[PDB]
Amino acid sequence: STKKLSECLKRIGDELDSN
Amino acid sequence: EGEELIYHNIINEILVGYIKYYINDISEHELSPYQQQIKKILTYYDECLNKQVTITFLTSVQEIKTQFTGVVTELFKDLINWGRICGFIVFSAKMAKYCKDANNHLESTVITTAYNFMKHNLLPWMISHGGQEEFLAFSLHSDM
Repeated sequence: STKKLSECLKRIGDELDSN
Repeated sequence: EGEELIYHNIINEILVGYIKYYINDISEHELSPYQQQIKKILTYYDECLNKQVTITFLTSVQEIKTQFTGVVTELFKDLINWGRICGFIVFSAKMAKYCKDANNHLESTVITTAYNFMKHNLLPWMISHGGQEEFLAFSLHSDM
């Protein structure tokens, strides 16, 4: 798919953007 | 020459350089000092991603544009932050690596597609939020 990759790219990016 | 030169320099340092090293078109010490520093967080993002899932795909310029655009536009429809810029860079590097691998001569299309997108859709956000210097501060994070 492609919509699921984004949410993967998203939440990884979200985890790194923490603190 | 002017603002275009600034924008060109930023994208070259932050995006193009890492893709050309992910691709073996360019060695590790062909990178500006700013580039191997941010390579760390891009490299770490790549490994974090390879834990999650693996990517497999693309035969034409037309297919690269729609597949790449579809993912990245969905990556930033919600919001933009430096962490998902990493994913953007990384995702751009993984599709280019696929191209140089298959020797389709389409990696050039990937770079130009990512460049165009980062310039139109991301650069205004990144400039206003610290730009090149911030991504450098973003690279440090926790050295575990």
